[PDB]
Amino acid sequence: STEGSSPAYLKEILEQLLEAIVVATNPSGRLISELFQKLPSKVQYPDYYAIIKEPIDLKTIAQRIQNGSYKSIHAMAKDIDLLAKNAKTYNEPGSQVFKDANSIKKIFYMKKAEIEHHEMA
Amino acid sequence: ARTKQTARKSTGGKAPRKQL
Repeated sequence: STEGSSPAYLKEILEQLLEAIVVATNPSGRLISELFQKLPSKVQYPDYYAIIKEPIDLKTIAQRIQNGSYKSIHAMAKDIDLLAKNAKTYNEPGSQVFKDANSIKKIFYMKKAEIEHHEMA
Repeated sequence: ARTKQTARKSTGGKAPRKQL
């Protein structure tokens, strides 16, 4: 259950964009998605939700993609940026978290473009 | 990803570049 624009466009991205960034890493060699590996429950660990302004991890994004919370990956992506935003908010600066998250949204679109070319030719 | 309890490596951080 995904629908939105094209069922694959979102579902496809579910596994494509979601995976690409979570498999993604930073110049150091480790996951840029590391800090966005898992988003608590938005209720279970409110501290995280208290600290953050717009929490949402790669997991929650895919979660919303199929949940019909996006209907368009551009929205997912916006959350992917928010994913990166929670990075600068939750973790500590001077740490890979900030440069990594920035890279995440970057990988995301790189994966978004190749994705479209893969769903055509 | 988890079929049971236990199995959890946190301790400190996790962000890249972290090495000792």
